[PDB]
Amino acid sequence: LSNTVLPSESMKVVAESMGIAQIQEETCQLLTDEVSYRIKEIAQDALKFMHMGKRQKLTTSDIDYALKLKNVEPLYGFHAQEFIPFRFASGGGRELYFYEEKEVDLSDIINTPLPRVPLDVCLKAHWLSIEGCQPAIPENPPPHELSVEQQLYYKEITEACVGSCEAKRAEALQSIATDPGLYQMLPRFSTFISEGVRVNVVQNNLALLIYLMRMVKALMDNPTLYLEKYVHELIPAVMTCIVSRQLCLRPDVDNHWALRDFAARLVAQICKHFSTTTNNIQSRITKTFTKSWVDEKTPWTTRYGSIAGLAELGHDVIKTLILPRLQQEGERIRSVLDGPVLSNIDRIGADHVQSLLLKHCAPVLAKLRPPPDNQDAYRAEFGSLGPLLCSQVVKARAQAALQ
Amino acid sequence: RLKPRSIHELSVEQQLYYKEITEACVGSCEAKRAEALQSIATDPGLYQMLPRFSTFISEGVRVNVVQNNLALLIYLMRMVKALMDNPTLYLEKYVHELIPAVMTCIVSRQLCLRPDVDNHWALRDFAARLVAQ
Amino acid sequence: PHTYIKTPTYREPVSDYQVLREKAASQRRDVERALTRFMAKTGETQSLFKDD
Amino acid sequence: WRYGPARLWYDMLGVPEDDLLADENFLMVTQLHWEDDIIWDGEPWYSIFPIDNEDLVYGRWEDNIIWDAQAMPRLLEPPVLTLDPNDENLIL
Repeated sequence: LSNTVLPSESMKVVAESMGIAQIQEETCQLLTDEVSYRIKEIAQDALKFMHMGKRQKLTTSDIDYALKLKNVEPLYGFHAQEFIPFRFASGGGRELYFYEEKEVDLSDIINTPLPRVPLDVCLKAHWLSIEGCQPAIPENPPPHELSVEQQLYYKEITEACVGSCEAKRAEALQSIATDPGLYQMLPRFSTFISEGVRVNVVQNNLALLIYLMRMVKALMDNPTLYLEKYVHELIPAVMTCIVSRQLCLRPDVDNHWALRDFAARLVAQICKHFSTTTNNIQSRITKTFTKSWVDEKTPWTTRYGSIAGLAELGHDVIKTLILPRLQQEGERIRSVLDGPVLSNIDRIGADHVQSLLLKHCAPVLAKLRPPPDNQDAYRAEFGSLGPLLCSQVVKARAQAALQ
Repeated sequence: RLKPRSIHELSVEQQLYYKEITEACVGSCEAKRAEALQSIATDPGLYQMLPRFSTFISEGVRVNVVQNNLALLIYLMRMVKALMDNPTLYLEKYVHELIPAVMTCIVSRQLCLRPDVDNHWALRDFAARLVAQ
Repeated sequence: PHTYIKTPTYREPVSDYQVLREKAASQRRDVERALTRFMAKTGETQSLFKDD
Repeated sequence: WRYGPARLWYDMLGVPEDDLLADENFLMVTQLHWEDDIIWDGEPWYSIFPIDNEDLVYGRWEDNIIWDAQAMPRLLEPPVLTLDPNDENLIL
């Protein structure tokens, strides 16, 4: 890309060593390009010796062989073992580096003890591999802070969460409910649940999310711990399970729908415990369910979670949101009745949405309709809510007989 | 990595002022209660202290349900009227807490002898019905 | 003044040495007890009292 | 943090780093039954709390939840935790 040459100022310093007071700028450039070109030619020749005779260290001897090949005089003292010495003095605003070589007595060199004699070259035979993988021989190559008790307990809780042992998880949930001193571990617990939900988007596993939801429920069970400070982290993680388009790798095979109602119930329970009028946590939660259900071109699983959430938060919440969108259920049923592919997963998802919708509609419909509910079917879209309302009226009569 | 301690949005002096208004509202002195009602009506700054005021009335009402305090209940209704009249505060946002408290006062059984407190009981029901509508 | 007055006061930390010592001791005892009980539930155990 | 809380999820990854929309519709009064709330002497203690978590008071937690798996603003990330502790009744 860009050629590299020694600095022109360095060439001027060499001219000053020669005793030439003034050197032309072109002359400095002319000197540097030629010397660098010679350096590259010697370096490539030394590299050829280094490749031909295995070394890889670019030893000084290879450079000396290159100097002999050029026919230029060999440099002296480089073969002798030495270290790189640079000494810098600012002085009168002048930058210079010097060897500062020390002086040694000749007798001292004689005094130094003789080094060990070098061994003559020998050949050793060993099996690198025997009919397969290498055998194991020496010649072959061998290959704010949690308390110590709290950290050990937290590690045990994480092992219960993985699901390696169901019994360990059950004991942990019972212990969490009965443990007064969960302080300083509560931020860690909330972080663990949120990170597991983040793992779910990358790899969809229904079981892992169910384990996390049970862990959140255990925290709610224990009165001594307070989640009001850590509730903000928990609400998105629980919400993600309710409105995720895919909760499992295979939607039809795994019953993610059962988790969606449970996750919606958990979100309703968590908001109720720490609800504040200024925070309006329930109002935001109702709005998120309403926007997802109202939006068109939304996956059935997300819509199913939204319908379940509105019912869990309150009976009144179903009356305000479900009754206006009852007409949508009739439009959805038309898609279930007629579709290009019978086996399509979307029809099964719409059918799950239909069953949840009619069940939620029946208590509100029974309140707004007479016990016979003859006209309830006409009021309902496709009559699904009206049939459910008639069943709800029969259930109410059975409850009255029981009482 | 400790974060700096969070501070309440309401000014400490404003919280002290809210405490003084609630003490006047208890009805121990008629003049203090009347002054507190006038202050709530004429103070724009009183807005944003309404959640604390609504909670204080609700806590007083629930204790009043356990042992009837009809005279105290009437004083709490006077505070409720003062909060409702002031324009700056959003009464509708905190109305959900207020409605159960007014309903319980109207239907509450009288622990005190009925003839002695009958005049107060009729006034308490009249105040509750007006605020509820 | 209160209508336009603004006063900032930070949350006050407990200034009692006794309460701080009690809080640390109580939390440590509860967490260590919870860990030992959980280990006994998930591990083979020997009881000083028979069937206990 | 790789070695911080929720490390087990990081270990699994193996990462090497370190009309209905009206405000009135959602109003609490519409969604709450008043008579149930009253104790009515049948067989609280709040708003005296020092402060409410600031992130909850105005923070939009709604953005974090992912509506569609196929399209995401961000994919899996190291997501190092803030590791900042607050709350009350704390030794430090």
